[PDB]
Amino acid sequence: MNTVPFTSAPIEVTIGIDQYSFNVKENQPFHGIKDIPIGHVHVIHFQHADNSSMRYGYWFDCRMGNFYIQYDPKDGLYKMMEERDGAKFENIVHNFKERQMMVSYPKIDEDDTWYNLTEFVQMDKIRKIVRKDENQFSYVDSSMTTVQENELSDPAHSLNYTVINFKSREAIRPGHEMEDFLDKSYYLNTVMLQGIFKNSSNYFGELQFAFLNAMFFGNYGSSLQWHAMIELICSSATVPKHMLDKLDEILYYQIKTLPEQYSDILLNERVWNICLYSSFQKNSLHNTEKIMENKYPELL
Amino acid sequence: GAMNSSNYAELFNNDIKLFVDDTNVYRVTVHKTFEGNVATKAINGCIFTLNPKTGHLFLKIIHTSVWAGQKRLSQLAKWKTAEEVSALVRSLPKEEQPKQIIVTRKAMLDPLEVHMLDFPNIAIRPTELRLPFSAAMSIDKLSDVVMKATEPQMVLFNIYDDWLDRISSYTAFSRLTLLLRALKTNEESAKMILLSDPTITIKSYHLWPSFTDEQWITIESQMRDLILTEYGRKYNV
Ligand SMILES: CC(=O)NNc1ccccc1
Repeated sequence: MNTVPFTSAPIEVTIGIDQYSFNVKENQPFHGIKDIPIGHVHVIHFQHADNSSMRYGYWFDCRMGNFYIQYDPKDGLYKMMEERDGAKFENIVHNFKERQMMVSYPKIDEDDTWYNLTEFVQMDKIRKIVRKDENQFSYVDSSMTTVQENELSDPAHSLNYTVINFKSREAIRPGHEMEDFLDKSYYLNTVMLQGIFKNSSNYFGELQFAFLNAMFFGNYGSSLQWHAMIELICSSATVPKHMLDKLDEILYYQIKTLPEQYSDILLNERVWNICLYSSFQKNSLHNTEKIMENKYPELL
Repeated sequence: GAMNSSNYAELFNNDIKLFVDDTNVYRVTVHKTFEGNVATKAINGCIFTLNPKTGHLFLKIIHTSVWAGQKRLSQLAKWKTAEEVSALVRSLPKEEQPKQIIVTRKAMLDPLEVHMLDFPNIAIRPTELRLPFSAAMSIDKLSDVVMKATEPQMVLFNIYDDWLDRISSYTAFSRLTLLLRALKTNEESAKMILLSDPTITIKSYHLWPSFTDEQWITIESQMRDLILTEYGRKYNV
């Protein structure tokens, strides 16, 4: 089990650790988070009391180094940092654990929610889109834009999600115009699966990554991307049976976890009613369609 | 974006544009079968593409043989229309390619846009007008060439005959749409009007009679009476 120590909490903030979150009062004696399950990626994120504008966050994997949090009053935020001095870190953590100034990552043992939300999310892969390579962790916020969003204005602070575009030469073989637009199997399987990700785990990873940035930060381009990657599968007549079944599970946990009051903005009616009732895979998403209909029947 | 009465005169500026109407590409007659069921029979159709400034009509004839062994013909017709318009642009020299293509039905935007991915500089737009171009098969010469055709075929026409020699594109197009609106609302009468006087002829190289200016005004008037009429006979007013 691993630990993210905080130097201090100088301002009132709501703090998130994966799907958990708790309130820290301005200059409450707080020194961070313990018992973090090893073996998964994790995300720690922030919403100041004083400006609910700007949710922001750090993706990190404890196996890749020792990481702490420290408020920066110049720039005004909780910054993630790496401690390279190993014995200095262990000693700091022990002293704060002893004084019991840390909240325990509260995992119930029946609960596989996090793994189910993060199965194919990888830290070297996230770094292929949130380019900031001097650091082993990756910063995201609400207002970062995607590479494709800038094609329609700062590239270093962008989310280079894989570019999907259904009316594109990449997506449309010449002379199969109608075949390829109505049935995107060739885009999905050859261009994307074989050509880009290499495999479905990778494709599912980016899609999982897409959704969490959308849910955690309200990143609008992230949610366009999750929906796009969903749409490309739903709109393909020929999908490996293992892909479809894994997708049904993935979407099932995504839906289950979504806050019940955030759905209006984070769910696209068109994509889902297509996936679930018009597309080729209307029959194939049994778990996701049951949970959609019992929880958000309004959207349909 | 969309084309409506506000931006109506754009059509007659010097940017090259084509209207594309797909209403008559897929045409059937519906009959009973010996077992008492219904079946369709496709007849020849055509794609109606028109440069509203020059009058040039590119009339692509769609031979029933296109449909043989095809399914979902209504949806296929729209893709086949987009393929023919894309082929038409690709055939034209660059200075002759349109800068816009205005489709008369929104269902054609996606099928055309996908076919013109190679032309990112041609704008594909819809329209809010209720243009009468389906009535184009009520023009005898056009219906003839379509029904007699035995293979795919492109035939070129000026739908304005020689009108542009004496009037402007804006008025020629207004004339053409009045005549097509009348043919659409009551074909029999509209035709009766155009041909009542045997002394007025249709030159072999034209579609419409050789009216003088004063005869055209009398003609145009009667076509407006007709459209008002049929509106009453249809709405009791
Ligand atoms: C773009 C790329 O490297 N892989 N897709 C991905 C997979 C997991 C997380 C984030 C992205």
